[PDB]
Amino acid sequence: FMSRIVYKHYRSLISEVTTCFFLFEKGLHGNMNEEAKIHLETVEWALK
Amino acid sequence: SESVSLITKILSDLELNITTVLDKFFQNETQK
Repeated sequence: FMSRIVYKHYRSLISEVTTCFFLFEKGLHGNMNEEAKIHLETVEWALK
Repeated sequence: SESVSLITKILSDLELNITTVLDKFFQNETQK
């Protein structure tokens, strides 16, 4: 995903994307948008 | 991606090191 090399198994590509995912510091999930969206989803399910 | 990987491997294997008056400047700069 970030080079012109080729892997032998796609577990390696899964791990590459996983590593790129954990470079984003925890606490971005503490943004107002995420709490708003989880509240909205819970309230929508309750209404349904 | 496969093409660049194959030719990159070939080029990498192609660089691994293997186990008169003009002559002065030649040996100092070009031959060295």
